[PDB]
Amino acid sequence: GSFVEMVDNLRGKSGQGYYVEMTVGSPPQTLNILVDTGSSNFAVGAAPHPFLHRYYQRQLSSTYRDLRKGVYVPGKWEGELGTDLVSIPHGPNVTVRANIAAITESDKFFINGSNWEGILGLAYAEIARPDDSLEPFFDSLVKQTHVPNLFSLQLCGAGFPLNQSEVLASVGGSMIIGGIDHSLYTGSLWYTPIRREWYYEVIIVRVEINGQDLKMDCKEYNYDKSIVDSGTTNLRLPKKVFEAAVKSIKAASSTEKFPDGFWLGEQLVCWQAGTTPWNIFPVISLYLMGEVTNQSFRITILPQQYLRPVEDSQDDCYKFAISQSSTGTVMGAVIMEGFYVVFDRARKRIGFAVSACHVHDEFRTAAVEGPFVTLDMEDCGYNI
Ligand SMILES: COc1nc(N2C[C@H]3C(=O)N(C)C(=N)N[C@@]3(c3ccc(C#N)s3)C2)nc(C)c1F
Repeated sequence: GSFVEMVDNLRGKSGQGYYVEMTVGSPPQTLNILVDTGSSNFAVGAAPHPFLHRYYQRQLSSTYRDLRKGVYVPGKWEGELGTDLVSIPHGPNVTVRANIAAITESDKFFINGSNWEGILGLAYAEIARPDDSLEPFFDSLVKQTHVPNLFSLQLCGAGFPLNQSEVLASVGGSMIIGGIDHSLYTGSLWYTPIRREWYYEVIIVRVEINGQDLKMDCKEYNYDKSIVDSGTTNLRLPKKVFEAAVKSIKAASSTEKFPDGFWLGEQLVCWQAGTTPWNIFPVISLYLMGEVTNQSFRITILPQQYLRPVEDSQDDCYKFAISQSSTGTVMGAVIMEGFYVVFDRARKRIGFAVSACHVHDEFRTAAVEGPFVTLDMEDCGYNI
């Protein structure tokens, strides 16, 4: 329905991630926490670090409980396991006793200027560290309260660079805990099954670039998995898929030549203020397995999603936010910024709808459309 207390509770951007305010301990200690559907631990800075202006002080919490167990995660971090009372101020009006990994040592984990001091891993126990016995936050929340087993994310890319002050004052999106807010999307929600409960794994059955079929065996698109990950910036594709997609994107945009560094996601490209030639770049459609047998639907993104705005001048500059992976497809903030994404854990499915905050132009919009008749979709899934 309508969850006004949780609408607009995120801040951040695709490159540095999107975070929500949380409190830990008694009296409550406020921290900014990255929303991560790609991991399953709740881990917070718990010791001074040059890039942290605050951290969890266990000695100041009367409700802190020491689990007397370490956790080593190779970026990399090490911590100490414990439990405490946790709340989300712009969230459900509940307080949960949850596991917390108190980060004592780290390497390239905390980013200078991100404004977040910890991570909220929202995926399943299978990938929790040190093992699946460490109950993830969302599992605790559902078990201890009447909050429905579902959350939804609207990640909002600004479409232009935000400076330090603007990124702190800007609304970066919404995390709706326990429901679906109809103001965050347009049109219909289309659902794809969660293939397996570890990462939020899905199956891609067809890929198009400006309506042209990439025409690869669909198992290639999910080699070795395809996941939805708010913690990843880019749309990441398996090596062979990335090579075929970049060749097609280059061919579609061939009226302008870009250096190799641009296509590698390393180098920015700039245009005179307001002259970005969006129309030369193609739309990209990913077809996902539907809930009905032999049915699929598609999600279509624009270059306003896969060209990430970066500051250089008064030029409008971007980095190509599609990159290669050796660990399967990752539908990162590139994809998620185009859509309102419903993580329906209760019904083992992920919903997509056009986001009310996606960046577009007067000629094209992102889309979620269906149904399409698609055969042997189970063959698109990779095994071993
Ligand atoms: C919170 O505890 C854990 N965190 C992570 N990750 C892996 C990273 C990563 O490479 N990606 C892609 C991701 N989705 N999440 C991590 C991030 C680190 C900085 C981000 C930003 N910005 S996101 C955090 N993995 C495990 C196994 C954990 F136990």
